[PDB]
Amino acid sequence: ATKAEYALTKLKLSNESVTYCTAQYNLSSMLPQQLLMLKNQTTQVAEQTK
Amino acid sequence: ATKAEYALTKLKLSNESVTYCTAQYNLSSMLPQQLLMLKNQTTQVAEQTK
Amino acid sequence: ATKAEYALTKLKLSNESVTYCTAQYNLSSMLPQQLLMLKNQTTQVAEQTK
Amino acid sequence: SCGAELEANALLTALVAGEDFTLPDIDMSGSEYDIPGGINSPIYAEIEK
Repeated sequence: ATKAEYALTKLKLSNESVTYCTAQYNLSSMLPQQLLMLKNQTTQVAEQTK
Repeated sequence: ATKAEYALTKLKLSNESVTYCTAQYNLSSMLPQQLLMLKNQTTQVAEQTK
Repeated sequence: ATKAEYALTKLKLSNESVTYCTAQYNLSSMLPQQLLMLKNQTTQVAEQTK
Repeated sequence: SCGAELEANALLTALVAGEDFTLPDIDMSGSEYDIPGGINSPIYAEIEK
């Protein structure tokens, strides 16, 4: 049982590694793109106000 | 098992580091941009009231 | 393992610090702006009632 | 991937920098950490009533 649990902990490193890469991709690509989306929406609100 | 658990804790620093950078980016960029969005919406409500 | 855990606790201060600044910004900027938004909506309801 | 392990190594070194944590180096496989008198010792000899 301890050996089986050791393998589970050892294999768990893969999920943590891909999670870090997934989070890194979101910060580098998704977040800046969403900022551009919000800016365009902000301008549209002013035009609708006009 | 202890050695495997030590690696998991050591690797967990990467997720915490990117989380701090992600949160820092949100405060520096996303939050001020959302404030501008809310201000424009506030003006539109008054115009619709008019 | 204890040394690795010590680094994790030490690094966790960064997330708490940015959280305090994020919460402080919300209280100073977001909350007063939302109050102005609600007031304008309240006036619009009366006009629609009229 | 994406250099995940490289980031962990850099963070660990910087965070815990400035203090000594050299583990002791002791070889337990030597004869000092083993009982002398192997299978041929009188310890393993049969005790007579």
